[PDB]
Amino acid sequence: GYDRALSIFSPDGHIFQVEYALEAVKRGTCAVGVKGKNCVVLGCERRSTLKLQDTRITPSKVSKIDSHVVLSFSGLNADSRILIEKARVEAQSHRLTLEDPVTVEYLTRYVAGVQQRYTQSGGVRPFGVSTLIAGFDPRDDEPKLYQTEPSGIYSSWSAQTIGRNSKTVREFLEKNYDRKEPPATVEECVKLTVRSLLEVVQTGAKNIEITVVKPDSDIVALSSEEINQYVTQIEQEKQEQ
Amino acid sequence: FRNNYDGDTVTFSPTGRLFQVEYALEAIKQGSVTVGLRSNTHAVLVALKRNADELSSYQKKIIKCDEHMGLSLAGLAPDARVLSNYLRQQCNYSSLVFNRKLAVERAGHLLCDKAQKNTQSYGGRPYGVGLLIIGYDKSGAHLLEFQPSGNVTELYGTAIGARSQGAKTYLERTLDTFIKIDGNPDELIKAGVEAISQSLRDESLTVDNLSIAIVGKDTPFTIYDGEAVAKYI
Amino acid sequence: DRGVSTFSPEGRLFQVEYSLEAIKLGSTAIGIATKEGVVLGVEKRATSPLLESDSIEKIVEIDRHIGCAMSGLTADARSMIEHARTAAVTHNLYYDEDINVESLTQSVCDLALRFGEGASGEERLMSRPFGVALLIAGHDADDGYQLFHAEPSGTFYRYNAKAIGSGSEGAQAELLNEWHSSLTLKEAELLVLKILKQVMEEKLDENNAQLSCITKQDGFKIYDNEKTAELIKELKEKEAAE
Amino acid sequence: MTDRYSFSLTTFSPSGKLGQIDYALTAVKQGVTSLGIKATNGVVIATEKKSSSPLAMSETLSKVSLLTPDIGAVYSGMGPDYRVLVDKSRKVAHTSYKRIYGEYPPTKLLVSEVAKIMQEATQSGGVRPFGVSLLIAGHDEFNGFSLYQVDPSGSYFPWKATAIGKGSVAAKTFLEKRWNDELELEDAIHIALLTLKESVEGEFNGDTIELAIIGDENPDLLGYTGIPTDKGPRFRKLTSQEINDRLEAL
Amino acid sequence: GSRRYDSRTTIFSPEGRLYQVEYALESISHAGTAIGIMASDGIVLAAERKVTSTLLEQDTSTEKLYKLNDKIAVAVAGLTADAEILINTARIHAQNYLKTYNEDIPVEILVRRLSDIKQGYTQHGGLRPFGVSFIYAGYDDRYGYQLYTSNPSGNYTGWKAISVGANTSAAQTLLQMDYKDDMKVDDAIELALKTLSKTTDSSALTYDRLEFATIRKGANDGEVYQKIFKPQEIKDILVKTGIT
Amino acid sequence: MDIILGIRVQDSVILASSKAVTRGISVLKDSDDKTRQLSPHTLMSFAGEAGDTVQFAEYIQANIQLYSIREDYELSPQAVSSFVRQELAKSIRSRRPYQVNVLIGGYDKKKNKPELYQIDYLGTKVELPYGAHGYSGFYTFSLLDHHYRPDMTTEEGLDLLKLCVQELEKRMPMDFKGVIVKIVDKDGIRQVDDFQAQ
Amino acid sequence: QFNPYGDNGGTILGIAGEDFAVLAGDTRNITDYSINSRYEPKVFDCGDNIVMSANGFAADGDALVKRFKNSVKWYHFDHNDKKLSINSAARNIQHLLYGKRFFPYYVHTII
Amino acid sequence: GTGYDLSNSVFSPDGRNFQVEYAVKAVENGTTSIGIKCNDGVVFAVEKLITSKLLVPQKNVKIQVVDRHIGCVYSGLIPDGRHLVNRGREEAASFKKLYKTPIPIPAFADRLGQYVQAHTLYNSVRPFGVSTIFGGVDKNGAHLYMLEPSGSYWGYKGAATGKGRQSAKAELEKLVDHHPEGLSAREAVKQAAKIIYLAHEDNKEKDFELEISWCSLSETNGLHKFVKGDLLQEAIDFAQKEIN
Amino acid sequence: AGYDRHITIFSPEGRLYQVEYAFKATNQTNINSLAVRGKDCTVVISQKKVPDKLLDPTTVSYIFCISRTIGMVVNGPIPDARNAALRAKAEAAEFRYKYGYDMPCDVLAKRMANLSQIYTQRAYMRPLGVILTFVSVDEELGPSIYKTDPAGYYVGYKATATGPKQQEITTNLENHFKKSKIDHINEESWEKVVEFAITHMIDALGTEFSKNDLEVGVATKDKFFTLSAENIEERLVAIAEQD
Repeated sequence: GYDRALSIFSPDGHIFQVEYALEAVKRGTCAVGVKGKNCVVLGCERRSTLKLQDTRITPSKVSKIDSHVVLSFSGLNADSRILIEKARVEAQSHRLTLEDPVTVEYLTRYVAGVQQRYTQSGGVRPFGVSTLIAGFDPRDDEPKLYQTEPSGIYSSWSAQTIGRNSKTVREFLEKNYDRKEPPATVEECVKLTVRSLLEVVQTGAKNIEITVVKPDSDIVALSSEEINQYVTQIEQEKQEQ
Repeated sequence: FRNNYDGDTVTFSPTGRLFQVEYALEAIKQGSVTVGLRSNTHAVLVALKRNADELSSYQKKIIKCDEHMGLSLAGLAPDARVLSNYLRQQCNYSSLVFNRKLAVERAGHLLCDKAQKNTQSYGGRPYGVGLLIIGYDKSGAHLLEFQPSGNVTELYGTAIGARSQGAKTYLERTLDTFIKIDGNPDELIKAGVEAISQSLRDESLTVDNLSIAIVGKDTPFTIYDGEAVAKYI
Repeated sequence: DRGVSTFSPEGRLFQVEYSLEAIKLGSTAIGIATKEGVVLGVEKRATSPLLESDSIEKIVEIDRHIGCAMSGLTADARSMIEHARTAAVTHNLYYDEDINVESLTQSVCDLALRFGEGASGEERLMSRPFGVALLIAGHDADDGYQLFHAEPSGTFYRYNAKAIGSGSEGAQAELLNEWHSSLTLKEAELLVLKILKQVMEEKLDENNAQLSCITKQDGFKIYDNEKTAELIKELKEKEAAE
Repeated sequence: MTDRYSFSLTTFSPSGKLGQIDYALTAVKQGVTSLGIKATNGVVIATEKKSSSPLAMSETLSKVSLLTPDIGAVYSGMGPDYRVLVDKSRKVAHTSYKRIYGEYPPTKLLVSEVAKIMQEATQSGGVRPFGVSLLIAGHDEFNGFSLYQVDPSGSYFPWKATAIGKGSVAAKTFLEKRWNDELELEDAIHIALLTLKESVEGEFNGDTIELAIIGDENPDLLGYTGIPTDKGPRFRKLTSQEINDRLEAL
Repeated sequence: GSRRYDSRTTIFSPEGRLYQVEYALESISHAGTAIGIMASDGIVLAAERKVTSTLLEQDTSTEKLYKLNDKIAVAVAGLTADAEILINTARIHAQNYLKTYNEDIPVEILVRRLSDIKQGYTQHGGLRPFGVSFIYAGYDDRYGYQLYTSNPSGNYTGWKAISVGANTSAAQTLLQMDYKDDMKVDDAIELALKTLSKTTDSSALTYDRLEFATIRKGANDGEVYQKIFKPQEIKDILVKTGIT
Repeated sequence: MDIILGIRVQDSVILASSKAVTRGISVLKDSDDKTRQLSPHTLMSFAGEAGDTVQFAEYIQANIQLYSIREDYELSPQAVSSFVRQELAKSIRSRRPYQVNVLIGGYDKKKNKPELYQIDYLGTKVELPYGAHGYSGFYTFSLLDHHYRPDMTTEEGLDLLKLCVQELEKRMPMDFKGVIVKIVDKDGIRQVDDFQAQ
Repeated sequence: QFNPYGDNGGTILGIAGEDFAVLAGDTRNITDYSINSRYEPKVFDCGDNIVMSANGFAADGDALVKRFKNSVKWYHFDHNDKKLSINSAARNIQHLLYGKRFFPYYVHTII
Repeated sequence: GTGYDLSNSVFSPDGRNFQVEYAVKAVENGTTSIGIKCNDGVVFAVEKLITSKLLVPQKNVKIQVVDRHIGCVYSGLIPDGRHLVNRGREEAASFKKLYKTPIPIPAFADRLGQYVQAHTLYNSVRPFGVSTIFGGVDKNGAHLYMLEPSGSYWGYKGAATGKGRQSAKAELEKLVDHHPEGLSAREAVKQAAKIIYLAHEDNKEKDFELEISWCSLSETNGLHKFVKGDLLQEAIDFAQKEIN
Repeated sequence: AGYDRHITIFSPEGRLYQVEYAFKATNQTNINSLAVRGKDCTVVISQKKVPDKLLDPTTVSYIFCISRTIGMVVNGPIPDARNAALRAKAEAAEFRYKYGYDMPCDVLAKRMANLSQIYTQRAYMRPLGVILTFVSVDEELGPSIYKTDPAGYYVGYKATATGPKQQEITTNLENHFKKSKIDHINEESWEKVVEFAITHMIDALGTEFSKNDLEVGVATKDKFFTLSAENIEERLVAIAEQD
């Protein structure tokens, strides 16, 4: 019944609801993704306004859309679930009709299409979410990393970050990621990720979670220790100078 | 005052006005000038086509509704496309169901009633386009002026758009002359060209600038553009 | 508040005019039509060096004989391209023939005014106009090579050459003096490439700018970075020549 | 045409308040005083018949209404809102219970249904909350006697005794003094009549007072004999005479 | 038209916040405090009854502790009426899962669905959000004992011990102070009562102003049992813990 | 009809399904795999109406795979079959019902036991030590009623199936072009590529 | 029980020359053993140099021809008076016919 | 406060509906039209302002027929009038289809009445910007009605609305007093032609065209017909003579 | 904030201004009307004011015949009056069809009140600025007077009055019933009950009436009817031969 046009043009050619939807992303916890030569890595920061959580059950920041593609986000946690679900459903529908899992590009294009629709439909507000979608196309080894925003615009990055202090971490990556020689190892790819988060997270062993995606549905999330080891080795790179 | 009563078409002003409708009418005055005039055998539409750049085309202003009926536009082109298409259907319906060419007068009634519905209901907006309808039916030649307010008037001749008052005064004077141009299409068109040029100011009507349509006794509604209008410039 | 399909005291639609302001903030797009083909060029305009520039898709194929370029809120363009592609293919299925470039453009513009909160005319379910202008370029046997400018207003003009986006008023003035009825395809390519260079904030290279064309023979093709790079090199040489 | 009010008319204020619900409760406060007392073998609900003109017939307006043969309701606030709520309550007792389980709903559940109706008028598009508070008294086999209050917010609570409307504050205070867990039904009626006397300005008799009870089964009010399991309604409205008889022992 | 009176309940602030969600949370911050504590051998739910009288029937009363499943229960903070609407649909979703799979619904699955419903009222429909925050206490054979919390925004998280309603800040600090991973239910019951006793806006913490529930797996059985404490049982545990 | 057989042994469920697809007068294919993997430890074989057969199978597969990703968990063989039963029980009273009969053989990683379910197009589910759909059962059940033991190894089970196939090849009118055999155990689903002469 | 269909006999012939084409048909219209008309035209000029005849059940024949003639009209309206090619007409008529695939126009048609 | 006049269905503190009254202003601004009930019928007449010599004389008809026995004429927003007549025609056809007998004039009046009244019940619609004078002959006599934007209507001996309503009404009042026995159809036509000419003085700046129609039991068989040719000229002359 | 006076939502004081302003509309006609109960009848009197000389006085009426048995008199604007009338007639017809007997006066009243109540709660529906007085001789209750308002309120009266000078008529009637000690007009003929009504109508208002200043409706066993100008004249003559 409700169809009030909430997302509309303003005198200066802006859609304030979409604009403010990005401000909700700037509020969300930092998410980052870097693509290596043979892998993609996704890093996210964990808040500390309240600490006493059960980490086993509490929803993790990186979600699987299919066995070969993952999606992380920044902004409203509630909104992201609605997007993640729709993506997972479409992932299955594509497998069912095309007889082939989605390409990271396609899955992204769909998630962007949903977001875009909410920017010009009646009685709805846009998603307060920006996403990072990463993985490997079926039977392909070339790494894929895409980003979407509430506007419905999407594009691929060699490395990107969204959320709070994403400005800071992007600068780091801009002057630390060489397109000529991308992190040729899973290890040095995760290292560059943690480094970029440490620019913002401010000593957070339990405040940093990493996920590594390799070709052919090879996805694994790193445990506190494995990451903590990277943190230990990085703080030495500084002190040894 | 006006600011409080012009938010939508569903609101009357304290003086009894519908500003949204009046604003729609203002879009016509900003539109390019077009002229209509009729004798007892033919009816002519002469429209000035407007261009954005010298690199753009001159936007078409005349639309054919049926073999015996057509109209010229002034204002928002898409709204002209909507109403002309609606009129096309009404002409098409009349033919198929009754094997009957729709009377020009009735076509006006239908355009009036459709425009009216957009002025009484919330959420909608008035049409932002003036329409001059010509046609040769079972009762001779006809010319109609359509206003987004829903007001449709049958006239011997008229003009709408920017500086349209020049052509309107001219026709009001040339009345006794052109009304008798029967059996001569070329003279009626020339009379329409002399009408439209009375509303010029910026330029002079060129070949890819002029648009003329005609209907009548033994002349199906046909549109002349470019080279075909050269003999009238 | 105030209706989404309200009239201004000057006889304009607020939402449509505000929509055009959004297009003024978009990446530059240029179209030039010649008797040898129509050329489409866009400013990629990446927001960061980490953004993989070739993933920016601002020139798209509607059919083999119709391609188009976008400017403004490029996200809004997806459903428009989709409608156009469907309209073309559907027409081919119904009549065993290519859709006319004008007819295709008319169909895309037919969506533009389908916005409102319940406007009495049909069922226009769309909360706002499109935030994107389209340059539709193609060829058909009836009217030859064509270039169209499709606005969110629903009106479409046919241009011999047209520019839309941030540097439009500047680029358009340039096109005014440079265009003539006997240009060759190559000449138009360099011409687009030159005018883009002038209006772009960034130094034009084969990575922040993209060319494409439509010719009766080979249809709509997007120029790969190598082919464009050579045309940029060719331009610089002809500019430094005098 | 068409209800274009598909949005809520009750929203949260920055302070966290729900304006329209607060204002509904304010309208309740202006209403005539009504009360309820739960005894060991019954419940009593009472209110004042505030005749809006001596020409009006106060009988043709029941502030106390039967919902089921074991459940009664009384209110404070807006008369019309109460009336339609009673209609909805009576129907929902059939549609959501009797036509399914073959027996009338227990008090708590019918109360829960009425609560839901009022809750929706707090959230649904283009409506205002009901401007009444309800005092529903009933009996069912597995819960015995119970007394519930239902507010415009949709919230409801069980009571041993309470009052709503005009002089609720003073009436509640007087009930706290006189109530015990050993009260017989007659004693509760007596206390009810006493508590209501402080709330009535003018005439205080069986024609200005409306009072009903949820007590024993009335086989004389059933209308038929021959079914041993059917013993009659527990709800009974007291007659004008029956009230006056107890007023002489005031 | 109607547009004039539209509050627009689902719009972003210039800061990127949801007005109605924020204001709804402010509403809950005045509701009676509810606490959940997860132990090694069970979960504890405790709630403070907001507003009471001598005449309020406490035996037939329930305003904060509701039974969703035989294995899942909720603590309520906010509008009781709003809560009951969500509780009802939750109870249905639980049964729908059971009819379909012939297995009791996993706790997160139920929690997510309810949280999604709340999220809905956050993004479309033009209606006010539910002025409710839930503490879910439940058990399933995949994660064992689980404690969840959901609010009007449609966001949910898991906890070892959590509080909703009034004075959550003070309550959370006291819990974060005396909680240990190896705790027992009887330790949790006590911690809960202590926390409330120090966050109460009332004079003393009496039994008539409390609701109590525990989800244990009674050793002499092998199955999960839910215990919603009766007035007398709350009165007992109140004396034993040393509050009298 | 086609041949759909299933047998639960000590530590596994074995599914045997005919490889023939016949339309009217001609045998169009002799290597058809009439089964779908719903999850790593749950397999479903199917027979029935031409279109409905695969369409229903793939539909069920799509839903389980979606569930698996959403929850990051595998539904127990019991749970899966129950979902399938309801889908069929819905179908039966719809405009056009799925005329598909299924066997669901799965290994329950929680209970550490194999399970075999038999559901027909009506939604008649039953748990069985061995099952069949269509005419196959008429010859096989007495065989299995005779030679079946719950402690039989997977190897003993395959021998038991071989004896079933042989019987079906001797007494049954239709050339079903042999069977595809698959084993469901604690390690997942594998196909016995050597049943053409085992 | 009501039968929607009927048969009005007649025959139609189409021959294509190297630079011409003919579509002919008898002018007899019949029902059972009676003659409805001795002159009832069956082959029509639809415009754009196209002649069409839908022979079989007169009512369906007329309705189809009528719909196609109207389709030609709208082809002009929607495509700047572009001439409908004969192959384009053929495909259009296929859709016109296949539209009533489960309640067929009971006619053989030739253009 | 204020703003009671910004929404259609709103009551102002004095129990008024300003949007309805604002519609009246649009009526008052319009052309003048009249109705005269004679001894066996009704006569309708309207002023037709000739904007210019370009208007085709006798073509832009304003008086509308409903069914075959009802004549309708209105002042104000012409399109709104047409919309109202379209509805009336549907309404009349609905009546005849079920009851066989052509719709009685009072029956038809309430039909237009209820519809116009409906456009004052909601803020999503605008009230009608026309006052309509209509009527005709039925089973028991002739009837003359006038319908206001408020939805209000009554039966009249003579009715007038628009620019020069006062001039008209005054002339009508003279006729009612001087003819207590009843004016004839013939006479009413001439008389209407006069009243229009006299009422035109409140607009004497622009030239005008006259238009008359009538429904008389003896003169038109009870059918609504337009006054044309000789009978029109006779009426025009009767007025032109008595204007001096 | 300040829109709580435009639509039927609560004000901070817990009021509904649109309902209160709808009440104000009921006096817009400046017409008074009363109803009284006889021994076996019910009579309504209403002021008939015809200002314009061009009006056909036979068409000016605020009394309606809802059914064979039920009559309704309205205080307020005629467009709203007629809206309410038609609905009541439709409701009366439907009830009879659905339940097999004539809709009682009090039931139609309750139903109409419930309808009015809905406009009190729903934002898109405005209240009808009318007060409805229903009259009949109910086959179970006898002579009946039930009255509804824009608030959705309704109740039965021994006798009632409505309009600008309502209070004067009400208090006058009150005093008579304090005096007579009965709840009706103890008369056998309705003609005298009509006469009683016109008498106390004059006494309270302080105005004399001609045959064209009044409007009368009478409800009897199995019929409700309105009096003609002459029937009223006969009534006015009878009261004149007493004063």
